[PDB]
Parts: sequence; structure tokens; C-alpha cells
Amino acid sequence: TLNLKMPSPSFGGSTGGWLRSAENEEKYAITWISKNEEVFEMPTAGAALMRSGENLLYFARKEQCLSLGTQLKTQFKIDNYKIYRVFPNGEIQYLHPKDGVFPEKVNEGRKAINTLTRSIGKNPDPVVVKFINKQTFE
Amino acid sequence: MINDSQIFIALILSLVPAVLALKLAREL
Amino acid sequence: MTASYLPSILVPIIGLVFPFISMALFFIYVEQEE
Amino acid sequence: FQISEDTPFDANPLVIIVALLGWTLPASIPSNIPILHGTGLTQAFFTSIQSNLAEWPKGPALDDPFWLYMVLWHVGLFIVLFFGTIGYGISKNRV
Amino acid sequence: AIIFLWTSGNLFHVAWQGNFEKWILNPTKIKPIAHAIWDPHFGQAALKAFSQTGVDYPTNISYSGLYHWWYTIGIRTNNDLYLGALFLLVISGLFLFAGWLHLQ
Amino acid sequence: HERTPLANLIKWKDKPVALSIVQARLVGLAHFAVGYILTYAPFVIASTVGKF
Amino acid sequence: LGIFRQAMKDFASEYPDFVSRGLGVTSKAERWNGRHAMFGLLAIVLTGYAKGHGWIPNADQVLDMQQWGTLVMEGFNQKITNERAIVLVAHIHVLLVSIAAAIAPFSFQDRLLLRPGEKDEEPAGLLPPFKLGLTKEAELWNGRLAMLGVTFIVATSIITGQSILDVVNKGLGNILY
Amino acid sequence: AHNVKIYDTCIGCTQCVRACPCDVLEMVPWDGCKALQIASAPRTEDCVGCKRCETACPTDFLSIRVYLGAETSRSMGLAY
Amino acid sequence: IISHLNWVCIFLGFHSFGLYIHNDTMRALGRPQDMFSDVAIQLQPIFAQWIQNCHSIAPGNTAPNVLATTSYVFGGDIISVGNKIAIMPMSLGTADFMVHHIHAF
Amino acid sequence: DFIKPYNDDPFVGNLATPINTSSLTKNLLGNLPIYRRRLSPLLRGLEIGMAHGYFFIGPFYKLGPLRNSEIALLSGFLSCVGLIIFLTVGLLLYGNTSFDKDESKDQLQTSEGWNQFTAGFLVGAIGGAGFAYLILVNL
Ligand code: CLA
Ligand code: CLA
Ligand SMILES: CCCCCCCCCCCCCCCC(=O)OC[C@H](COP(=O)(O)OC[C@@H](O)CO)OC(=O)CCCCCCCCCCCCCCC
Ligand SMILES: CC1=C(/C=C/C(C)=C/C=C/C(C)=C/C=C/C=C(C)/C=C/C=C(C)/C=C/C2=C(C)C[C@@H](O)CC2(C)C)C(C)(C)C[C@H](O)C1
Ligand SMILES: CC1=C(/C=C/C(C)=C/C=C/C(C)=C/C=C/C=C(C)/C=C/C=C(C)/C=C/C2=C(C)C[C@@H](O)CC2(C)C)C(C)(C)C[C@H](O)C1
Ligand SMILES: CC1=C(/C=C/C(C)=C/C=C/C(C)=C/C=C/C=C(C)/C=C/C=C(C)/C=C/C2=C(C)CCCC2(C)C)C(C)(C)CCC1
Ligand code: SF4
Repeated sequence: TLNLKMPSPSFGGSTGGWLRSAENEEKYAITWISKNEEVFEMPTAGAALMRSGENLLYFARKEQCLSLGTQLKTQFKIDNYKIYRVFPNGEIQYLHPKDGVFPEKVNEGRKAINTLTRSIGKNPDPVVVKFINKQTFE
Repeated sequence: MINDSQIFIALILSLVPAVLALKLAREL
Repeated sequence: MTASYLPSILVPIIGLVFPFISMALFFIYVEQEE
Repeated sequence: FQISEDTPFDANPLVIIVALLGWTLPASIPSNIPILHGTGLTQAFFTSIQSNLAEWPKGPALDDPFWLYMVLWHVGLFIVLFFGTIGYGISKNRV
Repeated sequence: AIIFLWTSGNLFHVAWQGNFEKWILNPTKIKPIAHAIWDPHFGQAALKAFSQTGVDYPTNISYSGLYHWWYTIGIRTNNDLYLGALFLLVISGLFLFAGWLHLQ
Repeated sequence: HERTPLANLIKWKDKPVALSIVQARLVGLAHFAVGYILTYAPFVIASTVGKF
Repeated sequence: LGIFRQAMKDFASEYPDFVSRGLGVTSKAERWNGRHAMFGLLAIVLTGYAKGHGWIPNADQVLDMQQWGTLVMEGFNQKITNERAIVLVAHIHVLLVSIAAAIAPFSFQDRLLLRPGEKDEEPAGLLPPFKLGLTKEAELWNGRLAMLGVTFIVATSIITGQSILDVVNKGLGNILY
Repeated sequence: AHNVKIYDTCIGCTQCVRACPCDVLEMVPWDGCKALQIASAPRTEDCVGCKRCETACPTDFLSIRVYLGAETSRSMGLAY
Repeated sequence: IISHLNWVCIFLGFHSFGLYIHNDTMRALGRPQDMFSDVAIQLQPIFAQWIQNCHSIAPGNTAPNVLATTSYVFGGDIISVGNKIAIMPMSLGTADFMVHHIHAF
Repeated sequence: DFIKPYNDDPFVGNLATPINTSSLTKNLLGNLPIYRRRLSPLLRGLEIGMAHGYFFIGPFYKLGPLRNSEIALLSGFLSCVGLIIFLTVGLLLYGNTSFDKDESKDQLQTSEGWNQFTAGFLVGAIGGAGFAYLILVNL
């Protein structure tokens, strides 16, 4: 579960943050644990102060969360971050890391989606799928 | 030369393609 | 009524009325959710 | 009065009074240059106000000394007002 | 249908607002009229500048060569042009109808 | 738009986006071509009328 | 009735969006156009009388381009008369009433379009019920008759080559002028 | 959504997964290559179509391919 | 910052270049009286005109120990060398107002 | 100090400044007809119409193509009515596409509510233009 009452980094605010679409379509949350108070760069621009302990931020896009995640990992060696999608109705999907392990590391249990049992040069010609719903890359 | 009567006949006749255009447009 | 009146009647309609009705209809069409 | 969301601001009108007196007095020291006559900027401006109000509807012409007096007088007034507000702000621990 | 309506319009405008009957009497000197101008943005000086083609109303001169063509092929009167315009209105409608019919 | 009082009463139905990469090429080409013809046509006509 | 009832269904199928708002082959439009035709024939009669009795001042006088601008100009370097400009102004009055009535109707009045989920009035048929007085029936009776009148009078003018006013005036027995 | 496909010439280097800024991709077990893993695209609803994955892929021709398709708010990268 | 600068650019574009397009259209239509010009609808650069005047009267006044203007561009004499004009007053009218707002844009 | 996160939320895309959150700003905006409490959509539209119609006549009267004629003001008035009609249709089109069965608790953000507002705007605007004409035709 997320925990909506988790505290946030210290930040004076900006105009780069989320707009109406975050309220009535979807927004994203990233949480992490830091050992110490530390300044980091907001993906919406500006310096913010990481609390020691738990940290919660909301963003409009998944890419903003992951961008921050990459910064946490690279600059601060924090790899305990979690990303969630938050709907207006209150529902919460956990997104990343999906199964506990980062996607770049092989993990048993995962199943191949969107793989093909051929090389790219063995796709059929467009004319063959003319007047049917198939694609050449299906 | 060309009368008011002749211009009105043209305008009335131009309703035929107008209506038919509407029908074709809809059918497409 | 004569024919020389026709430009003064028609040009305002083809230029200031027909287009704005067409624009309005197209606008309603493209925003319909159905 | 709140200058922002939840930020009460003093807005003390003594600043305006002190500023106005602080400027108007020294600006009334007389000068020798032809445009100011033998009077100071304050007097010159006030005289031009009267002379232009004598022609109520007709506004001052371009080439009327009025415009130079008005601008010069206001530049000085606004500088004193500006530093006066900042000074009062320092006293009230705005920083 | 669109092609035939366009041709109809060319014939009709020349029949109604043109100077075909005057032009055929002196083709190398008179300028052929395309159609009349009605534009309320015009000032009086522009109305005068565009009213120098024999007739008493502002016009555009034709550079399409329609007068030359029509004269060559035997047209001589505005009534010839007008009936042409009427005929091509009917042909337009016919094609339009055939379009509709062949989707039934 | 969203942060302007009064104005932000009014809301778009379609999210405004910049034209697509291909759309820009096409719109640019359209303007280039229309401009080409509407420059040359008056010149070729007025040049000849002006001379003769 | 079978021919007409089918024709209405055909139009409704072709144009559902318009027919649902009472536009096109509807009882809504029939009635509204009836009201305008009835007013219209009065306006034509009043025009014929006003012209005859010389109510319109300087009727045949042409408007000046210096005063009234470029819109006075007509097709073939002709200018609009005072009479024509005046009759136009009369219509502008009631056009602006119309726009107000359409967009901002009275709470009690009949509205121009049908409401979101309002059905149309049932068609009257070949002959409506004959109900004397200020009734929907009597309105539809007089509305249909007026619109027939306008159709006839217009058709007569083009076919015979007489003016609508002349046709109307002779139709009333040279009373208006 | 954009279509992302992984072809059987994949050598399980992981570079596409590392490149992806939207977490569309992940490595799954496989027998077909020495690395004993293949790239997978389980979350293409989050794909923006940036093609950083293809830039990263070392094989010739590519083993990962992005076919741009039906646009959504997600795919267009809108924060409004 | 960028949204406001965007707006000021659109404002300046319309109310500078737009005036030239108005003028082209009016002159093509044979309506010189409807143009923005010194002899029709005037747009006088009154502030620049006023500054020119201050600079022309400054010598012996607000600059008492200066004998002549910093520049004859502001007003005063026509200076000539040979029979060529070196420098003389530059009048500012509607055409000057318009091109200054193009530069701002 | 004076600039703060908007609604005490630093991750919302806005700042609280003097321009948007001072007492003066809140006093002004709150009392404008579009925001003011206990107004029907019709009355909101009526007040807005009047204010706009009144000022619209000035540009047309003084700078239009008939500014130098004896009928300058009448041309001014007809131009306003023209403008007002276009704006009303704009409002009609906006309401038609933007609102459906959603009966929101604002009122105004509804099909019916927006139609009352549009009615108001039209009548108010022609009224205000009318009122400006009467002042100017005398003075
Ligand atoms: C872009 C700048 C520009 C400007 C300033 C003008 C100005 C003018 N044009 Mg020209 N015109 C232009 C571009 C421009 N034109 C272009 C690009 C073309 C296409 C070729 C034309 C073609 C054209 C034609 C054919 C005609 C004109 C005419 C006119 C005149 C009357 C227009 C009118 O009544 O508008 C009505 C204006 C309004 C309804 C409102 C204007 C905006 C208001 C004032 C903004 C106020 C904002 C306010 C300050 C906000 C404050 C908020 C808060 C305090 C409450 C006027 C002098 C007419 C004329 O007769 O010329 C003498 C005319 O016939 N123009
Ligand atoms: C294509 C057809 C077309 C036509 C027929 C006109 C006609 C006119 N324009 Mg032009 N104009 C057009 C296109 C057109 N415009 C385009 C595309 C542009 C942008 C470049 C312009 C830019 C322009 C400007 C900037 C100006 C004009 C003006 C004029 C008027 C000048 C003559 C006059 O002195 O009237 C004087 C005007 C009146 C007496 C008022 C007439 C108002 C009518 C009655 C309102 C009717 C509204 C309509 C029925 C509403 C329903 C339509 C729709 C919602 C369904 C004239 C009405 C001038 C003008 O005066 O406009 C107000 C003016 O300043 N036009
Ligand atoms: C699909 C329709 C789209 C409508 C677009 C509207 C713009 C076009 C308006 C053209 C008007 C000028 C030409 C007519 C001019 C003409 O021939 O005038 C004929 C007639 C002339 O009578 P007068 O007494 O003035 O003169 C008669 C003799 O002196 C000359 O013959 O005047 C009228 O009938 C006026 C009313 C016409 C009403 C026209 C119809 C308006 C409603 C729309 C119905 C059309 C649909 C038909 C069936 C589907
Ligand atoms: C006068 C005027 C004014 C009044 C104007 C007014 C509104 C004018 C109204 C005229 C009316 C609407 C004519 C209507 C005539 C309608 C015709 C006659 C219908 C023929 C239908 C056939 C018969 C159908 C064939 C069918 C077909 C299609 C299909 C098959 O199913 C078979 C049937 C089912 C038969 C003002 C207000 C502007 C002021 C101005 O000052 C003066
Ligand atoms: C042989 C016949 C022919 C046609 C016959 C003929 C021509 C029929 C035409 C009838 C006439 C001309 C219309 C008469 C109907 C006009 C009336 C009904 C108008 C009422 C006005 C209102 C009700 C009062 C106005 C009001 C007044 C009180 C004053 C205003 O202030 C307010 C209003 C509220 C507007 C054929 C050839 C077509 C074939 C068909 O087979 C049969
Ligand atoms: C300058 C200035 C400013 C601003 C201003 C403004 C912006 C204004 C506006 C104003 C306005 C803009 C106004 C208006 C008004 C209006 C009116 C006054 C109206 C009236 C009306 C009437 C009276 C009537 C009506 C009617 C009628 C006629 C009938 C029917 C309908 C009705 C009922 C509607 C400020 C403050 C910032 C600051 C200082 C300076
Ligand atoms: S195109 Fe971009 S977002 Fe999509 S899978 Fe490749 S790297 Fe990820």
C-alpha cells in the first residue's frame, strides 16, 4: 500500500507542478527512504530538500517519477523507491519495481510479452495483410 | 440583354444539383 | 426586385453567413461523443 | 490587509507622509538655472500646476516646462518613497 | 459534377456580367470581362480604377481565354452562353444523381 | 490559461498540442507552394498588362 | 397519410440530429413557418398600402455613399432607394426580436427547438380538427393557408411577370393602391 | 498505444531495458542466447515512442522495434 | 515568465506589423484617409518628441556650462561640410512610431 | 516570505503571490458577477452582458469606416449588435459541446445553467450597447 499521510520533501513550490489533468485523470506518486537530509533536483525544476526517512512526491507523468528514481539511484545511491499510479476515485496501482526486482535484472516468474520467434527480416509484405486486421509485425 | 426572369430560372435550376449534392454527400 | 440587387443580397450571405453556419456545424460534429 | 495568501502586511501611511515631507522640503531649496527661475523644483512645479489649471480644459503643451517639473519632482518623490518603504520594512523585520 | 458546375458558372457570369457581345466587334482592342466586383471594403478611388472596361460597374478582366475559345467555336450572343450554362447545370445534376444511384 | 482568473472558467475539449512532425512538413510545403504561385501569377499578369 | 407518415420516417432516418431538435420535416417547423407566413402576408399588405398612401418619405430617392457608406452600392453601379432601405430596417426590428425570443424565450412561450427528450406533436393530417377560437388547431389551419398563399403569390409573379404587390393588390380588388 | 516487439536475434544485453525512461521493458529468462535472457515489453501502455531502446540495441538489424500507433495522453507525453 | 513573454510578443506583433497590413490594405483599396499616417490617423511618438525637446533646450539650462547640444539629431542647426549635410534634426512621426514598435517586437 | 506554495501544496503547478492571493485580489475577483455568491446564471449573464455591451460601441463609433459621417453612432451600434450576436453563438456552441447530462453542483457548469447565462449575456449586451447609444446620442 502507498500511505497518503507520508511526509514530503521541503520545497518552496513552482509553476512546473501538476495541473487539472492530475486531479481528474491520473497522477503518479514516488516514495523513498533517505538516510540523511539532502538537496536534489526536482524534475519539474528547482532544488528541494529530501527529509531523512520517508519521502512522498506526486507528479503528473510516470516519466517524471522514473526520472527522479534514476537521479536517486545515480546521485544518492537510493534504490528503495516505489512508484504508484493514483486515480481520482482513490484507487492505487503499484507500478515499479513491478515484482520487487528492477526490470534490468532477470527474474524467474516473468513471462515474455511481445516477443516473436523470427528475425526482423522475416516479416511478411504489407500486401499480404491487405483487407485484414493483421499487421506485418504481428 | 439577359433578363431577371432568366437569372431566376438559373437559380431555381441550381437547386437541383444542390439537393442531389446533399443526397450524394450523405450517401457517401 | 431586379437582378442588379443580387450581389448585395448574396455576397454577404455566402461570405458572412454560410461559412459561419458551416464552421458551427463542423465544430458540433467533431465534438460529438456519441 | 494581506500582501499574500496568509501574510499580513503593515502598509503604514506614515511612510508616505514622511517621504513626501522628506522630499518636498529639500526640493524647495532655490536654484539659479533659468528653468527653475529663482525658486526650487517644488515651487516651480506648484506654480506650473496653478498656471495650467487656469486653463482648465486645455492640457499642457509639449514644450511646456510643466512636464519636466512633474517628472523630476516625481522621480525624487518616488526614490524617497522607495527607500522609505524599505527602511520601514527593515524596522518591522521584513527581510 | 463539380467540373460541370464550374464551367456553368463561367458561362453564366460572362452571359450576365460580361461584354462578350461588344468584345466580338473589336476583339484585339476591347478587354473581356470575367465577372463583376461587389466588395464593400472598396473606396471610391478603387471603384473608379476597376471601372475602366467600357461598362458602368467595377469588373475583373478575364485572362482565361474563354472569350476567344467561345467565339472560335461559334458562340455569338449572351443567349447562346446562357443556354450553355443551363445545359451544364443539368449535366452536373445528372452526374450527381448517378453518383447517388450507384451507391444504392 | 488554467491559472488566469475568469478565463479559466472556459475549458478545452481537445488538449492543445503542437502539429505533428509530418504535419509541419506538409503545412510548410503548402504555404511554400501557395506563396510561389500567388507571387508569380500577379507578376506574370501585371508585367504583361503593364508593358502592352 | 401512409405516404406522408413514411416520408417523415425517411427524413428522420437521414437527419436524426436535426429532426430530434424539431428541424426539418416536423410539426414544430410547420407551425413556426405558419406563424411567419401569416405575419408575412400582413407585412406585404401593409407595404402595398404604405406605398400607395405615401407613408414612406422620399421613397424613390437614392441614398448617398458619403453618408451611408459602401453598402448602399448594388451590383451594376446602382444605389439602394430610401424605400428599400426603410423596409429592411423594419425587418431588422423583428429579426432582433426573433433572436431574443429564440435564445432567451419567455418561460410560458413556445420555444424554437424541441427540448433534449421532447417528442414532436402528432401530425395534424390532411385536415386538422376544426376548433374555432385561439386554438392550436385554428393556428395550424391559418398557418398552412398563409404558407400556401405565399407560395401561390410568389409563383404567380414569376409565371405571369407581374409584381407580388400588383398580384396581391389585384387579388384584393385594387384596395391597397 | 505504440507497438513494441522483440525479435529472436536478441542477445540479452539489457541495454534497451536500461535505456527506457518509461519502464516499458524488462528482462525475462530464455534459452535462445548465451545470456539466458531476452527483453520483454509487458507495459506498452506507458510507451512514449522515444526509441531510446532501439538506439541502445547492438544487434544488426535491431532486435527491438517500436511501431508508432494510436496516440493517448500517456503516449503524447502530456502533463496537462 | 515564458507565458507572459509569449503574450507580449503576440501583442507587439499584432499592434506593429498589423498596422502596416492595415495600411497596405487601405491604400490598395483607395482609402488613404483610413491609414495610420501623418496625414490621416496619426500615431505620434510624443514621448520621444518630448525627450528631443528637453535635449535641445538643455544647454545653458539643466546643463548650464555646456554651450551646444550633445547632438544636432535632437534639434537645432543644420551642420554642413562642403555642401554636404553632416547632421541635422531627425523629426519623428507616425512612420518612426511604427518602425520603433517593430524593433520592440 | 511573500511568495508561498499555492493552497499549501508545493507540488501543485502554481505559486501564491500578491497578484493572485492578496486581499485586494480576493476582494475584487470574489465580487465579480461570474464568481459572486447567491446569483442565478441568468443574472450573472445579465450583468456581464451589460458591462461588455456598453464599452463595445466606443471603438466602432470613433474608428469605424463611417466615423466621419452623420450616422457614425448608429453604425457603431449596428457593429456592436453584430459583434454581440457572434459572441452569443460562441457561447451557444461552447455550452452545447461542453455540457451534457452531468448535473454538477456548481450550476453554470450545466446545459441548462449555461443556457440561462447565454440568454442573460445577449439581452444584457444589447441593453448596455443601447444604453451607451442613448448617452452618446444626447452627449
Ligand atoms: C492589428 C492591428 C490593427 C489595428 C489596431 C487596426 C485598427 C483599425 N482597423 Mg484595421 N486591419 C488590420 C489590422 C489593424 N487594424 C489588418 C491585419 C487588416 C486585414 C487587411 C485590417 C483591415 C481593416 C479593414 C477592412 C478596416 C479596418 C478598420 C480599422 C479601424 C476600425 C476597427 C474597429 O472598429 O475594431 C473594433 C475594435 C474592438 C471591438 C476592440 C479593440 C480592442 C480593445 C480596445 C482592447 C482593450 C483591451 C483592454 C485595454 C484590456 C483592459 C482590461 C482591464 C483594465 C479591464 C481601426 C482604426 C476599419 C476602418 O474603417 O479604418 C479606418 C475598416 O474598415 N481594418
Ligand atoms: C466575405 C464577406 C465579407 C463582407 C460582405 C464584409 C462586409 C463588411 N466588412 Mg469586412 N471583413 C471580412 C469579410 C467581409 N466583410 C473578413 C474575412 C475580414 C478579416 C480580414 C474583414 C475585416 C473587416 C474589418 C476590420 C472591418 C470590416 C468592415 C466591413 C463592413 C464595411 C462597410 C461598412 O461601411 O459597414 C458599416 C457596418 C455596419 C453598418 C454594421 C453591419 C453589421 C451587420 C448588420 C451585423 C450582422 C451580423 C450577422 C447577421 C450575424 C449572424 C452571422 C452568423 C453568426 C450566422 C462591411 C459590413 C468594417 C466594419 O464596419 O465592420 C463593423 C470594418 O471595420 N471588415
Ligand atoms: C436551399 C435553400 C438555401 C437558401 C439560401 C438563401 C440565400 C439565397 C436567397 C436568394 C434570393 C434572391 C433570389 C430570389 C428573387 C426572386 O426571384 O424574386 C421573385 C419575386 C419578385 O417579385 P417582385 O414583385 O419584386 O417582382 C416581380 C417582377 O417584377 C419580376 O419578375 O420576389 C420574391 O418572391 C421575394 C421572396 C423570395 C424568397 C426566396 C426564398 C427564401 C427562402 C429559402 C427557400 C429556398 C429553398 C427552396 C426549396 C427547397
Ligand atoms: C412573406 C414574408 C415573410 C414570411 C415568410 C414565410 C415564412 C414564407 C413561408 C413560405 C412557406 C414555408 C412555403 C412552403 C411551401 C411548401 C411546399 C408547398 C411543400 C411542398 C411539399 C410537397 C407536396 C412534398 C412532396 C413529397 C415528397 C417530397 C416525397 C414523397 O413522399 C411525396 C410527398 C410527401 C408528396 C416574412 C416573415 C419573412 C416577412 C416578409 O416581409 C414577407
Ligand atoms: C385554388 C387553390 C389555390 C390556392 C388558393 C389560395 C391562393 C390560397 C391562399 C390563401 C391566402 C392568400 C392566404 C390567406 C391566409 C392568411 C391569413 C391566415 C393571415 C393571417 C394573419 C394573422 C392571423 C394576423 C396577423 C396579426 C395581426 C392581428 C396584427 C399584427 O400586429 C400581429 C399578428 C399576430 C401578426 C391553388 C392554385 C394553390 C391550388 C389549391 O389546391 C387551391
Ligand atoms: C481606467 C481605470 C481602471 C479601469 C476601468 C474599467 C475597466 C472600467 C470599466 C467600466 C465599464 C465597462 C462600465 C460599464 C457600464 C455599463 C452600464 C452602466 C450599463 C447599463 C445598462 C442599462 C442602464 C440598461 C440595460 C437594459 C436596457 C437598456 C433595456 C433592456 C435590457 C437591459 C435591462 C439590460 C481601473 C479601475 C483599473 C483603475 C483606474 C483607471
Ligand atoms: S520507445 Fe521509449 S518508452 Fe517506448 S519502449 Fe522504447 S525506450 Fe521505452
